[PDB]
Amino acid sequence: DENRNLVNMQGMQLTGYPATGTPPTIQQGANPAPITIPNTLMAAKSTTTA
Amino acid sequence: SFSQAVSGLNAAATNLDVIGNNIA
Amino acid sequence: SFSQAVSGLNAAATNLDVIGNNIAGLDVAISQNGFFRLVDSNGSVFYSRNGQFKL
Amino acid sequence: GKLTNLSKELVNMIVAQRNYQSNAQTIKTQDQILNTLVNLR
Amino acid sequence: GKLTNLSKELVNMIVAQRNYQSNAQTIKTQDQILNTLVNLR
Amino acid sequence: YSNEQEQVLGQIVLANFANNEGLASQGDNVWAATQASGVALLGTAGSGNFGKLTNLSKELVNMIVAQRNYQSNAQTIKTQDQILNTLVNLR
Repeated sequence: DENRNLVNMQGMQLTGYPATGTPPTIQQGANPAPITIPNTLMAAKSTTTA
Repeated sequence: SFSQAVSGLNAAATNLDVIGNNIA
Repeated sequence: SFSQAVSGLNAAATNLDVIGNNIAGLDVAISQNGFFRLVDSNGSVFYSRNGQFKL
Repeated sequence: GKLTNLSKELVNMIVAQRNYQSNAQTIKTQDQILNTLVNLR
Repeated sequence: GKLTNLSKELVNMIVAQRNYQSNAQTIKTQDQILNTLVNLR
Repeated sequence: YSNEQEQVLGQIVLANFANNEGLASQGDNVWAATQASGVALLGTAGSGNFGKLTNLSKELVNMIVAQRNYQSNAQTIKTQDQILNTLVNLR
């Protein structure tokens, strides 16, 4: 939906563990929350390894 | 006489059930 | 007796369904006995005669 | 000996079912006669 | 050993489907007999 | 993403109950936990309690038997009423 949640036909929001960090990962310590699939942009990254 | 008739009917029903089981 | 007949009919229907289901890059598949032994990425073990493998 | 290596039935059942129906009819009739006698006083 | 390098079934299914039909007919008949008895009083 | 990179965004959770029969139907195929069902126990598909995400005649007969029984019960009731009426008129 427009809120970037995954919703059923009644508008209820599918839940799961959020991703955190950079790179983003899923932790074992997490509270389930509405899944989001953001459209938003990525930041540009300066290279630190090659 | 009515009781005898009822008993006969029950026997017939049992026979029919047995036949059905055999067919199965 | 009626209940027994119904149960028999249900069993027959199940059998018919099973029959219908039965009727329905390297290649080393097996027409013989023996199974290949496979694992998923968690280490659980499975078996199959299908011999279609990709590297 | 060595190891080796339906219509009639259905009809009979029909005859049986019929007989049962006849018996039921006879019973129902007997009950009706009893009811008429009871009301006769 | 080394790595290497239908009509009967259909008939059976037909026989099964038939048997199921016969069973259904027997059931329907049984229900009819019960209804006649209930109305008999 | 169009830079040929990927980002993890979350992970769907699954729930299981000690007694599914205890869950309160909310309509559609949606359910609420109750004291009877127990608390939800959570995990993920492909681990522990949960497998991975994937990617009629008998009933009708039973109903017929039930309807029949109801008819028999109705007949018994009607008969009982008739007997009562005959007794009342008997004085």
